[PDB]
Amino acid sequence: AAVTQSPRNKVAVTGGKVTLSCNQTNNHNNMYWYRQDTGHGLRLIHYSYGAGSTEKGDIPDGYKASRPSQENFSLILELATPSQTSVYFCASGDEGYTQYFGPGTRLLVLEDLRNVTPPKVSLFEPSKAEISHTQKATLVCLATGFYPDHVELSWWVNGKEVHSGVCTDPQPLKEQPALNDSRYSLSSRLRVSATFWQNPRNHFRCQVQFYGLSENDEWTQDRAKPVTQIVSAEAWGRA
Amino acid sequence: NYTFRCLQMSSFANRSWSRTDSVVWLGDLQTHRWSNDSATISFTKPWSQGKLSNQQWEKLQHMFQVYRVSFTRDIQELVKMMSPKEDYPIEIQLSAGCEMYPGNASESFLHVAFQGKYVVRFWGTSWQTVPGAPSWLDLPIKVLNADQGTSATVQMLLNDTCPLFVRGLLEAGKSDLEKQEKPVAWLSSVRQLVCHVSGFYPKPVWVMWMRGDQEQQGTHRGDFLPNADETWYLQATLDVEAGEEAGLACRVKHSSLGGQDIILYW
Amino acid sequence: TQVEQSPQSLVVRQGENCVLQCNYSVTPDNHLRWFKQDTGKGLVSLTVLVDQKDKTSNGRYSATLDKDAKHSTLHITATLLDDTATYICVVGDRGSALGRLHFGAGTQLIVIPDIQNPDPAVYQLRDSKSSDKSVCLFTDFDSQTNVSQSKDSDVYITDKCVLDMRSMDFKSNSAVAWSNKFACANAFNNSIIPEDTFFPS
Amino acid sequence: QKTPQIQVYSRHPPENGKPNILNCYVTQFHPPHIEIQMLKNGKKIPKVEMSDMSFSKDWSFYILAHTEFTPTETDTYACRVKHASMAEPKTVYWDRDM
Ligand SMILES: *[C@@H]1O[C@H](CO[C@@H]2O[C@@H](C)[C@@H](O)[C@@H](O)[C@@H]2O)[C@@H](O[C@@H]2O[C@H](CO)[C@@H](O)[C@H](O)[C@H]2NC(C)=O)[C@H](O)[C@H]1NC(C)=O
Ligand SMILES: *[C@@H]1O[C@H](CO)[C@@H](O)[C@H](O)[C@H]1NC(C)=O
Ligand SMILES: *[C@@H]1O[C@H](CO)[C@@H](O)[C@H](O)[C@H]1NC(C)=O
Ligand code: NA
Ligand code: NA
Ligand code: NA
Ligand code: NA
Ligand code: NA
Ligand code: NA
Ligand code: NA
Repeated sequence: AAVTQSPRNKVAVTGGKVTLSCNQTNNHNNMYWYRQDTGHGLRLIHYSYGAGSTEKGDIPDGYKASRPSQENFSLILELATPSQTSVYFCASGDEGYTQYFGPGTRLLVLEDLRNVTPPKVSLFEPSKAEISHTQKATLVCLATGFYPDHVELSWWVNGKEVHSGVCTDPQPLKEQPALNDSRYSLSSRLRVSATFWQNPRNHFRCQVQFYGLSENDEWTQDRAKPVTQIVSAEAWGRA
Repeated sequence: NYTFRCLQMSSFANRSWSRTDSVVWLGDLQTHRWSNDSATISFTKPWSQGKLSNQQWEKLQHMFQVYRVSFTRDIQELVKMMSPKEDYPIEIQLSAGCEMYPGNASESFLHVAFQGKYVVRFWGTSWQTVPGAPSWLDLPIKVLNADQGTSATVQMLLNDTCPLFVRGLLEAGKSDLEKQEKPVAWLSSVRQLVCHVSGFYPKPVWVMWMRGDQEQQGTHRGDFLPNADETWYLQATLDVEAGEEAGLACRVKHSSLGGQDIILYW
Repeated sequence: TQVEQSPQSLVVRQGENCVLQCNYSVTPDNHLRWFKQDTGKGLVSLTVLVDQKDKTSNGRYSATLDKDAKHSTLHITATLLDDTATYICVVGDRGSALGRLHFGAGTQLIVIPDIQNPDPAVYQLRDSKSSDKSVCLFTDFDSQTNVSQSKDSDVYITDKCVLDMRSMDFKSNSAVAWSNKFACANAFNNSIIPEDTFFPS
Repeated sequence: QKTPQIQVYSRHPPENGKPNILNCYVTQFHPPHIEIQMLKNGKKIPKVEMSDMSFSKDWSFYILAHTEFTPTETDTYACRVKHASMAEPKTVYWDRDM
């Protein structure tokens, strides 16, 4: 029994309209929306016993719920505020007690969008010293110059995502820690065997999914509108 | 041959206001009450604990305390689930307990009424709707039947705890259950004569107008009406021609009189 | 709150056991579930306990429930690096969809990796496009070593991070350093790096 | 929504000047929300004891009100019931016979 949420990640502005959706193909009557904030357990916002039903949970204020069909349950923030920055979880269930949770949605509500900027991405190739000293090859990926910190970094080898041999900084670091709206940097490593790096049919790619403005957000500055986008860097193996 | 009855009445006026009150009867004697205002169940007889230890009683009361709060939220939540099919105000009644037969035998029951109509019972291992019930109740039933912990608890209450408890109550309350209280009678008119009979326990009684040894077949018994001291009141009327009242007597038979019938001549 | 978890957080070394507590006042208490939440990820159910006095197991995880004391414990035998997560206790107050869930705030577990054969070294790596830009990679140091943050704010140094090459049963720590306005010999001076660190070229 | 039946009757045989108890028995009503007053000479009697509300086999409610009274030649006694099933209050007078 599966449950999906869209979007998975969203940057929004105070006063904007944000709609978080949950889809559910189990033919479950019951659906439930929670938010998770650090220092508290998940708290119930709204829920629904079927198409057209919407009920207030424990913390419903600032949210409207909508159950247009058995499949979909939406959470509507009509006038978004910074206090609604959270991770939102949806769940479904039938008459039994089990609620089946979706993967969660990360929402950041900023005061203003003027500092939003996508990353520059750079891929750094393995040291030949490392290769001779260890028979292993470490690639490093660097994402820099971005704000806010909602980025997803992943590694792709020949068009397929890799997890083994990867580690990504648990938190982005600030480039100007004095400044309050400071741009961020983030690094990741992919360590492979020397012979795997040495094979020139292996195509390596570092990818950063950046969440920022949507098509319908107003942009007043001269620079390019900093939309949600992918930025990647790329390299082939060599002997 | 005694029936033990827990009678629960719950009024839900709107989504935020409700009350639940209970009374408990062993035959026609009140053994317990539980006002919405009280956190605990009240004994209305010295012997209302039966043969249960203080620890057994505390456990049982505690389970009921959890039930009353749990019941209250479940109904409100079931109303939301069926909305807008049914709405407030809502009345729910439960009648539960068991009838005790000779030997070691009993039948337990648990019947539920909605807006004055019997719609649901517990039977065997599950809740079910009864004949005449609306089909929309199938969803509440489905949800109630998903709760295995409640199913097992209710089965234990109905099959074991209730007949065991009631056996103890019958032993502990014997001298009240078997009490004998004498009727007192008096006469009056409006022609319609009235024989008033009051103060008798137990309920079985015989009341007839007489002309000597001739039983007047026109005698009409009213209903049994309660007095505040757990005795009964009954009246027997006879419709007659004015000036025909001479010769008529009212005769009353009751177990408490030991053969010595009351005879009141007009 | 109706559900309290202890410890708030804990740090253990790989291979060690640990115990996580959950105490609640929720009434009634139909069941208790333990969830595992990796950083930035979803809720993975580890076990559900339903009886008055209950015990469950799921591989290296085991749990107890005592409804009289309103107490549960989750036990992790022989912790691995992947157990680094938040562990969440949840009490359901009904055995049906009429129930409400009562979530604890969670316990943060950190598992320190066991580096068998350290080989501490600092390498220079060059950019794939513009060859005259670079980073420095301090790698292969054991978990005794602390990587201190950057003194000069024009130099950027990340905190340590462990990767796990699965098919080789191999784990390694690393930190990265870089700057524009710099060389790899001077990059990690403000940390207490091992005396035997390899600085090639 | 059924209408309440009301019956008024004394516990002991009525003798003028002699203390007694007067019963007002209200039956066969639903919903259970109800207002019961016992009246002397149209005025509301203050110390009126009420039994716990219960219900019959047919699911309809009942309750017994009672109060101490001493009947006389002149004083009237009555039981006044307000219920949602009636437009106006229903008052039944104690017959003096009952
Ligand atoms: C409890 O007893 C029932 C049978 O008793 C009847 O139902 C009670 C709730 C009560 O109303 C009694 O007066 C009735 O006589 C058992 O139900 C049976 O269970 C078996 C197997 O579990 C099942 O195959 C039967 O169909 C059930 N019988 C009926 C008539 O439906 C129940 O299991 C008993 N439970 C315990 C825990 O003792
Ligand atoms: C709910 O019902 C009660 C009792 O009938 C009434 O007094 C109260 O005003 C109602 N409350 C709301 C919020 O509607
Ligand atoms: C009945 O009791 C409950 C629980 O004690 C309480 O919250 C509620 O207000 C009471 N209802 C009324 C109408 O007094
Ligand atoms: Na929360
Ligand atoms: Na972002
Ligand atoms: Na409920
Ligand atoms: Na009812
Ligand atoms: Na059906
Ligand atoms: Na814990
Ligand atoms: Na490395």
